[PDB]
Amino acid sequence: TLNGGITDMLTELANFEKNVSQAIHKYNAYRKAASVIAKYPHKIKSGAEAKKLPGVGTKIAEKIDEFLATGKLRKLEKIRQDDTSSSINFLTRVSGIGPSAARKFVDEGIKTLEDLRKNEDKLNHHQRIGLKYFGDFEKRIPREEMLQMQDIVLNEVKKVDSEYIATVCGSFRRGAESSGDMDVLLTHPSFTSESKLLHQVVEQLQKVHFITDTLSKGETKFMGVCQLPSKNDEKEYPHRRIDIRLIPKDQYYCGVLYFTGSDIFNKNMRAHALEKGFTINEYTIRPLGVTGVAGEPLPVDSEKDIFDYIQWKYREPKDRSE
DNA sequence: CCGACAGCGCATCAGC
DNA sequence: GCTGATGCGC
DNA sequence: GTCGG
Ligand SMILES: Nc1nc(C[C@H]2C[C@H](O)[C@@H](COP(=O)(O)OP(=O)(O)OP(=O)(O)O)O2)c(NC=O)c(=O)[nH]1
Ligand SMILES: [Ca+2]
Ligand SMILES: [Ca+2]
Ligand code: NA
Ligand code: NA
Ligand code: NA
Ligand code: NA
Repeated sequence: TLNGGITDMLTELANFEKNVSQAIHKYNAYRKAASVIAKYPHKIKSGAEAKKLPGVGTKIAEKIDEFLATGKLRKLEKIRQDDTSSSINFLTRVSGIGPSAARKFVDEGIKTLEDLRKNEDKLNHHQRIGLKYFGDFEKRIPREEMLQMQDIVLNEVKKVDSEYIATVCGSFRRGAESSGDMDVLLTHPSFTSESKLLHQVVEQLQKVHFITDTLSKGETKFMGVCQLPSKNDEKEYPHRRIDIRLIPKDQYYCGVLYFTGSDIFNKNMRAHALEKGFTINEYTIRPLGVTGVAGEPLPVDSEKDIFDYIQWKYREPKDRSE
C-alpha cells in the first residue's frame, strides 16, 4: 500500500538471496525489513526515515534512497537481466525444487516448465506433483472454499473415529478472507507423549476423493493435494495444498496455538511468557526455576489454559495478527 | 568485531 | 541392509 | 543484512 514499491523491491531481493545466493539469513533479513515497512503508517520519504525501524539497517536505507530518487534499483535490474538468476528463481517456484535443485537443473540446461516436463525422469515424486499442479498451487483459496474444505475434513475424520479432534489452523483460523493452503492439526486421546492414526484419516480422505495426491507422508506428518468436488456443469475447482499433522493430545493445544500464529503474535506471546517465568514452545509450556531451568511441562487442556498460566487475557484467533 | 539468525518430519543420497 | 547428512517446505 | 552480546 503506502510503501508497496519498497516492499516489492525488498521481497525481490529476499527471493534472490534465498534462491540464487543460497543465503537464507539475508532472505530472512530482507523479509523482516519488508514486513516492518509494510506495517509502517506513513509513506516513507527517506532511507534515514526507514532505518529507524527494527530490521532496516544501512544497506536497505541506501537501497530505499536509490529507489525513492530513481524509481528503480540497479542491483535488481542487473539481477533481472541475468538469465541464470532468473531461470533459477523461476524453477524454485515448483514445490520440491529448492535453490539447490534449481541450480542443478539450470547448470544442465533445464530451465523451463517444458524442460521439466521433458525431463520428468529426473524429478523426484514431490517435484513431479509440484510440476503437475504448478499453477494451482500459486492460487489463493477463498474463505468460502476453506469453509467447505473444513466441513469435508471434519466430517470424514469424525466418520473414522468419533474421538479424533481435528482443528484447521493457519490464516483460516485467524479469520483471513483467503488462505494459501489448508493446515489440519489432528489428535486422538490414545496418542500421548508417553504412549495408523494418521494413515486411517488420510486413507479416508482419499476414498471420498478429497485428497488427490501425496507429496510426503509418515506417521505424524502428511503433505498432499486436495480438491473440492464440483457440480456437473461447473468448472472444476483448483487443486489445493493440504497438510495434516498428528500431534499427541497432551501437546495438542500448544500445537494449535503455535500453528495458528501469526509469527509476530507467537513471538510476542513467548516474550511475555518469559516475563512471567514460563517458556512456551510448539510442544509445551514449562515453568522457569529461579536460576532459569525449565521445569516439567504443565497440563494444557485448552488453548486458553496457556494464556491463563502467563496471566494473559485470552486472544481470539481473529485478533492474533500481533 | 563477529556469531546468530528456528528447527523439525519426511525423502533422498552418500557412505559404510 | 543400515546410519547420518542434506534438501526441502513450513 | 541486521542485530546485539
Ligand atoms: N503451516 C505450517 N506453519 C508452520 C509455522 C507456524 C507458525 C506460523 O505462525 C503459523 C502460520 O504459518 P503458515 O506458513 O502456516 O501460514 P498462514 O499464517 O497459515 O498463511 P497462509 O499459509 O498463506 O494461509 O504456522 C510450520 N513450521 C514452520 O514454519 C509448518 O511446518 N507448517
Ligand atoms: Ca498455512
Ligand atoms: Ca487447475
Ligand atoms: Na533499524
Ligand atoms: Na520450490
Ligand atoms: Na503457505
Ligand atoms: Na558477517
